[PDB]
Amino acid sequence: MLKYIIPTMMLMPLTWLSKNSMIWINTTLHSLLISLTSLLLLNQFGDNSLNFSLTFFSDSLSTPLLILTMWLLPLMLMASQHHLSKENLARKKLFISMLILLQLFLIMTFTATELIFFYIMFEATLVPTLIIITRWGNQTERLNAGLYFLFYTLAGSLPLLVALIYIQNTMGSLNFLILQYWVQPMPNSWSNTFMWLACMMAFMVKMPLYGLHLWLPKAHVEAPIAGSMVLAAILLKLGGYGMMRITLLLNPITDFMAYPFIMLSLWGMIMTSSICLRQTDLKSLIAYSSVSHMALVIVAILIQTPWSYMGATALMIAHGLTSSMLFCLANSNYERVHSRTMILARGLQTLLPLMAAWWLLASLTNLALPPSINLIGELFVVMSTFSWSNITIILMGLNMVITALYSLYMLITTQRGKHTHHINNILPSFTRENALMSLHMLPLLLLSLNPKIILGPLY
Amino acid sequence: DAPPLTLEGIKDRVLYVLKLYDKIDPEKLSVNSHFMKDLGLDSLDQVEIIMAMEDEFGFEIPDIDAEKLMCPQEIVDYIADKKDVYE
Amino acid sequence: GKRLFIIKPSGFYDKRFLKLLRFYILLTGIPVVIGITLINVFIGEAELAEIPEGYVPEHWEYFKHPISRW
Amino acid sequence: SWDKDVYPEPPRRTPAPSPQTSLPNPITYLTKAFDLLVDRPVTLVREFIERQHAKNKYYYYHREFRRVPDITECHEKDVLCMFEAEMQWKRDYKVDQEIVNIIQERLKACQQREGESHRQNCAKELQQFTQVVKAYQDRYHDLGAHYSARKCLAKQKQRMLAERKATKEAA
Amino acid sequence: RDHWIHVLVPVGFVFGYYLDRKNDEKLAAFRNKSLLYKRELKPQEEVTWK
Amino acid sequence: MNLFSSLTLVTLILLTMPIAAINFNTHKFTNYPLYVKTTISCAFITSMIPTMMFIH
Amino acid sequence: AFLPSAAYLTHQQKVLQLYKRALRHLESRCVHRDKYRYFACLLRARFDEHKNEKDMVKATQLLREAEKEFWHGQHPQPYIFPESPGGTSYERYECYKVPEWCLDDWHPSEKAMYPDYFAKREQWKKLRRESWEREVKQLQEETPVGGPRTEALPPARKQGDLPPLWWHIVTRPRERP
Amino acid sequence: TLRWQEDPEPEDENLYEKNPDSHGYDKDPAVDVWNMRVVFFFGFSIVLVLGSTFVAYLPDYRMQEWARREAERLVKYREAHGLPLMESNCFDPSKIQLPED
Repeated sequence: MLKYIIPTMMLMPLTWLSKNSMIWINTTLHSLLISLTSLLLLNQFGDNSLNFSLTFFSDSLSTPLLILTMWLLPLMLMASQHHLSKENLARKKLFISMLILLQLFLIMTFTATELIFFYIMFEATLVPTLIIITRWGNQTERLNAGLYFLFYTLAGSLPLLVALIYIQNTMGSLNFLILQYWVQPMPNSWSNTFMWLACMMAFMVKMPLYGLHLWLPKAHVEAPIAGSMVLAAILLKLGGYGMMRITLLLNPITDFMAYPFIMLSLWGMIMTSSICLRQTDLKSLIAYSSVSHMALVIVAILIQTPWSYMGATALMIAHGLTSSMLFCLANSNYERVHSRTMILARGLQTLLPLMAAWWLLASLTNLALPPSINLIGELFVVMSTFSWSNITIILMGLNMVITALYSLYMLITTQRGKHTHHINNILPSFTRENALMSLHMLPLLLLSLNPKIILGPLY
Repeated sequence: DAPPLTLEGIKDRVLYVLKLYDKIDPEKLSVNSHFMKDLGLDSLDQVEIIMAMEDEFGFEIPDIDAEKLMCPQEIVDYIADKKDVYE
Repeated sequence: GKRLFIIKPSGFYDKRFLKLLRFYILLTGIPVVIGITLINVFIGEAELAEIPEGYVPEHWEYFKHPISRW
Repeated sequence: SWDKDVYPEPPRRTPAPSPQTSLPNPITYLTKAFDLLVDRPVTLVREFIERQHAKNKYYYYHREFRRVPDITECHEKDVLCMFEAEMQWKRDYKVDQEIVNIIQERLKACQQREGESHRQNCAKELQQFTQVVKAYQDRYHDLGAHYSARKCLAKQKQRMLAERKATKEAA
Repeated sequence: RDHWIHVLVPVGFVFGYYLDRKNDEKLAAFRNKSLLYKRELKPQEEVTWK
Repeated sequence: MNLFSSLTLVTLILLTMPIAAINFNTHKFTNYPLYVKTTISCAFITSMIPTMMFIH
Repeated sequence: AFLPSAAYLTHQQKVLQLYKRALRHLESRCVHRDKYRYFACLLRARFDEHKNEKDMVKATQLLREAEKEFWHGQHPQPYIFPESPGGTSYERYECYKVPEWCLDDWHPSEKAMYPDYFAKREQWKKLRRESWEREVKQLQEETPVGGPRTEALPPARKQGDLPPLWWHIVTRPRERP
Repeated sequence: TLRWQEDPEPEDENLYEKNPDSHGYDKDPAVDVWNMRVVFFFGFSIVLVLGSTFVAYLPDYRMQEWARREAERLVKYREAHGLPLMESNCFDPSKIQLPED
């Protein structure tokens, strides 16, 4: 895993010694080279995972997340170079360094075999994200959003540290392979109940769970575009990955202890979806859609069946790609019209036809159109939850309506109808925005051809 | 489909349907003939004339503009404005 | 005659992007397709056989297609 | 080609065409045109490709795994032997999944081949499918997403305990 | 050199790649000792893998 | 058997060909609707053949 | 009750609007033309019977009773002209009505295909920017203090100038572009 | 009311005015074209196409098809000696010591 950490940490001299006019070109070129290099993690075996040393390993669950992260960094570099065009050079280099540090922390978080190292860099991912949100956010409410995000995460995740140190003192090790071969059942006691709660609540907050999701429609809105990409495409999936890793040790208490939380998502993904029917804000609409999809992921993890696990992996990857693309489209509209409200700019298909095509395709992939991997993940979670209980299909099917009921709604008021008369600064679409949309979307449709590389470690 | 219109064509149309009215003498009216001033018509007769205009040209004139057209040339000007004639 | 002016947004930039994307995809798509066809026509796939006695194979000799072996 | 013992198929019985009219059917003419315009160039190209492949020959082999002692002869919390036992168990699990897949493919092939007499002519395939599904369900079901050899051993021990107790009740 | 900086990321890969190979030399305690792959050494083969 | 499957999947591939033809376009197409209509009529013939085979 | 020219609707205007909608609904119920003519002349006689009414409250009571009559006698789906609101092809071509300022964003390569049109566009923009300050200075000196009391706009008063706020009502897109 | 010294908000810049051939990456035309070329070359023709070729030719991912081949051995054994096609026990019941009760 040293072959990816070292070039990522050498990206900082690359971005700090470059000229004032070629930082973007050099950083995008070398991050695309690292994304190409990332494909050597597909050497997965049907029985054994890929173990590199005592410190790092990568099974078939971490590999799609690593490839997605190192593919996502150049996309952020291309997106965040227009609202920072007038910025000072030193602050531009500091922003690029924050992005590089965030990628380095993420790609060594996804590969740590030891759990306290995973916790340490899982919380080291807080600092660059928070700095980006509270520094390069636009309006006044970025400070409150940063406070909410940081304090929800830390107040949920300090008992996780306490529980992990207790595990290290009790079992004797925190290596994931040793814990895979030394796992003991957890009996029925109040101590084990709070053990389960301390292990679960950090990832509950970072998923987010309904009722603990109040930091999402702030931090996903006040942040800049690259902050929106990392907020919607990696960190939520990082919480899901941690949940998948740590649910191994919490058997068989989970078989009843997951009983409330499933309801807190099974109803929750209804309510937040209904919020998208009556949202006056485009970015808030995308954030609440992310809440609903990740609640579906929560249910899939908590019922702990194989089909649900592969559905959760495919759903996480597909939702990350789709949410990043939707945030890019909303940011392009916000750059053109200088307001975030959805009803201000209407009828943009008459002026911007190809961006309307990208909008249509992104909305179609949002509402789980087959044979996309969004539909594959949603379908597999549906099969597993039907095996769990029958009436759950109702809670699925109604959601299958409401999702489309906002997605096409998001397609209409932003693209269809009569255009706004007084808005006359609708410039034609740049090559950069179209290239960003294509680089977001074409990997998703190509992954629809060969989905078996994202179907989890038990495929 | 949809043959083009012209100003003298639509003027011929409105005059042609106007001389088919039993309340109007065809040998007196002109293109600046007021209805209740030069022809001694009624407001209800003006309403019937506007409905004849709508049934002739296939599009409905709104009431707030129907209460303002008082001469055949005004109807010609309104139809010309609404149909974008003589490009 | 009597042709009018049809007012439409500038489609030059979108068409330019599509031309550039198709060109940059094809610029390496044609060599890789030619390479796969030349691999499959001349070199071809492997043939399954039992392991000879006293002979152990390499790991990359356990696969069929030349590109997978490479 | 494939092996016919693993994938069985009955010898086909094709009736002879004995027409009763004088109108020529277009199927025979179109078939003759099909081996004229389509089959001959395709077979010539395949012959050229086969000659080029016979010019350069090389082989590949099916990987063989020796038997390592299973989890029943592994000391507890001794990762060195349990790792090998779990790897063997996972390889066996994948092999059994493909065996059940083969039997399902056999059943579907029997149903499609028999057509309108499938519920009588495919009794043996249905019985084989039921047997392999019963054994798979008794071997691998209700383990969870975190399945391992120890959970399978515990399930088997519980099943044998229940069977022995039920035998003892009726003895 | 005007553009020497463009060697910073590739060679940092290669050296880093080399480092991983060195780690394999520290993890060869069971080389040709696993029960699944225990096999007598071929002639002119000092190790099974490097 | 070989004529059957080949002609049916030819009908399907012939139907999906003009989608690629318009998606890989650069110029103004010389009456693309005529191309689509001709393609669908030819696919109708190509699917009429195995229907006749099934009838026989 | 919502007009750009008048604040309210007079009694005669209400009676005329009622006659218009009643005749339209009767034409809807009476599809054949001769039957429609019979009942349209009957409705004309019924409206002409109470034409010379001088008591205002009696006219208002008759108007309210006629409104109740009309609401009892509507067609559930009356005839709407295709381009009127509620019609089959109402606002159908609004996807084709591209505003003209998009022509400012055209590339010079595609602007070279229409030289004379863009020369005329340049002279039109020159005329607009020459007359805009005259239009606004006419607007300040015409309306009384406290803001305009009506939405009606003044015309071009002097010679050689243009009416105020004319650009978006002259350069509006055609019905069928 | 007197207020503090502050620059007014600058007007929104259009990249198509000073550069009608702009790709939207930078104000400098040469830097613009080189950034577009770098993005289109290393994104589409280096990672996307070669990555699809790599994933399409992965060497027997997760041993998957190998198991199919092994099944084509095992049934071929177990249909030839009259053995049951599948046993209901994963391990040998002889070598399992049940607790007495």
